[PDB]
Amino acid sequence: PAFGMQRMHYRNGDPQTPFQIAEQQIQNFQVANWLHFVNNNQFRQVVID
Amino acid sequence: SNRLGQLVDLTRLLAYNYETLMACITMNMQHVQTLTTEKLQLTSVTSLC
Repeated sequence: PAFGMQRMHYRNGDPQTPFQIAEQQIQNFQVANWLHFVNNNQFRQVVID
Repeated sequence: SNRLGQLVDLTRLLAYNYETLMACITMNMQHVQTLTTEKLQLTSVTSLC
């Protein structure tokens, strides 16, 4: 609603979570880079000690 | 607008139940106006929607 878009047309079992699909529809570097980080935030499995 | 997806689903559901019950008809079904009608308050639409 801020960038002036449709609400959404989202499927229940869509293989993409909404931030993933929204990462590419918008055109704004800040918000899009944020969503990129969020979608690709995940742990690092490392064996220590 | 905020009820969009639900409206889509409602339309599909009415159409499905309608054709399903149409299947169970034996006498041909003509499109002809009638003396007496059936009231439909639009508040009963707004509610449904």
